Amino acid sequence: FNDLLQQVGGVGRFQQIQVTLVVLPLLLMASHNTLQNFTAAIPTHHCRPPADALEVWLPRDRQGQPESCLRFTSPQWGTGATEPCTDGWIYDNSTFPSTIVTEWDLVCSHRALRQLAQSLYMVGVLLGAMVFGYLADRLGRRKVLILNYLQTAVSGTCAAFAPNFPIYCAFRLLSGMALAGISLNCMTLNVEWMPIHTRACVGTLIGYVYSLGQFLLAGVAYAVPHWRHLQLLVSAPFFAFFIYSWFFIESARWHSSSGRLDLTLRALQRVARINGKREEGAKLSMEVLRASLQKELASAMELLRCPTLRHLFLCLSMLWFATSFAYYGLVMDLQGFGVSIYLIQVIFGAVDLPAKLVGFLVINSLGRRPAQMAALLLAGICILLNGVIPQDQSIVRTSLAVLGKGCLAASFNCIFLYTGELYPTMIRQTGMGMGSTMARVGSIVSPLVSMTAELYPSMPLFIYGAVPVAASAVTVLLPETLGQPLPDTVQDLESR
Ligand SMILES: Nc1ncnc2c1ncn2CCOCP(=O)(O)O
Repeated sequence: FNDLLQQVGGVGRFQQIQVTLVVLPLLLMASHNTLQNFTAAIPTHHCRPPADALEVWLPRDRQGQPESCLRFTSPQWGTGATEPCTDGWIYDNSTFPSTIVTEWDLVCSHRALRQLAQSLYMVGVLLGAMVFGYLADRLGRRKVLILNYLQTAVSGTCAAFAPNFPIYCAFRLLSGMALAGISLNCMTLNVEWMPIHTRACVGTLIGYVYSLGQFLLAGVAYAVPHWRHLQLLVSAPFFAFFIYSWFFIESARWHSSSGRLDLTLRALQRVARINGKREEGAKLSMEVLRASLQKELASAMELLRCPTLRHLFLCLSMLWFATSFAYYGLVMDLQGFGVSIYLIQVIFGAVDLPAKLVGFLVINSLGRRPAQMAALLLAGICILLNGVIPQDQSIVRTSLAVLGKGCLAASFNCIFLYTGELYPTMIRQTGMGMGSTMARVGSIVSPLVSMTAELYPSMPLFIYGAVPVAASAVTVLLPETLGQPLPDTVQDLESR
């Protein structure tokens, strides 16, 4: 197929149009994944005084600020009984006009609900990677993308107009399911329509576009602070994506695999018509297609079954869980640092750009494993130190969270490369999917861990730090891949 894709033009005039269009949605993946930092921000809440009759009606904490979850039973002038606040809460409207937290009183006893919603969105992301991955192999990378643009648009719009919390969570799970399928199918449709030598470039562009999405969330959230308006704005473009996605060309590779070379030929000729190498497309017929593509024409149980591939599976699963679990833990707590939540989102997104370069340098220059111990251990040390250092120190805490997020971004880049290199060709793609699945399990478990803040304010961070420190110790077991050719059989893994 690669000989044929190259026959039909060289990365020119279709691949440029379609890849631009298929990677444009990814800009708003960051906006959706981390949308709750802005759509669910917690304004300062203090209890509403009884209407019958704040200094007299609000108990004060050590800080001298009014206590969030309690109000005095009787008016205290100048040990007073404290009742939970039946009459609701008054929320500061200086920074956040409305958030899901203000709208549904997800405060005090129901504070965990704010994180349950993030976990549910991510349960949707895990489910969608699986459902839409199967559906794409059955119905096409394109048809599944068209339906996913419509689902994200409809679910996200309906979430913005959700009348109650259960409904917002349902439409956020479905938003995530669709978005998981968009992220997968954008990779498959672009990679399969692009030459093998350029495959790495496609993958990197997809990563950088997600990072630029972070700056998009910061700029958009500043402009549209209200949550219903911000959720609608971030889900509206997907309708426009759905409208132009009808003109995408289905992967000829998927057509060949299905058995329908008639559609492989039709796609290859259409692309020739676009790339401008028409003559060369006319030459392409079915006697030419059957020839050469002829040569082109294992189960996850294997990863567990073989002891050699089970060791590589377990170790890498710990590495993918840890990086995601910690990364989401840090990225989903922008308010505590003491700087604006918009500046911190911008800084975090601008740390990805030098992190990815430093990581590339260390990966190639030193090794692929030394980079993973360093990226994960340093992130763990930084997150644990962001737990120990007092809150008053905003600059020390911000700088250490920033460095830590950069290190976990490098770990994501290094684990994507290190994994492919570690697995044999037979179970390589299954292994990269299982690793990504464990990453999604990390993002489901992370908000649940954050709910332990009630037990101890620093327990969420101490766990967000200890898990990457343990994963760094696991990397020691994995085998170095720098300068070694990719394995083709289990025997090769074994020889290593
Ligand atoms: N579901 C996900 N699986 C793996 N990695 C993910 C997932 N969602 C977001 N990411 C991170 C994206 O790549 C790492 P980057 O933030 O440096 O681009």
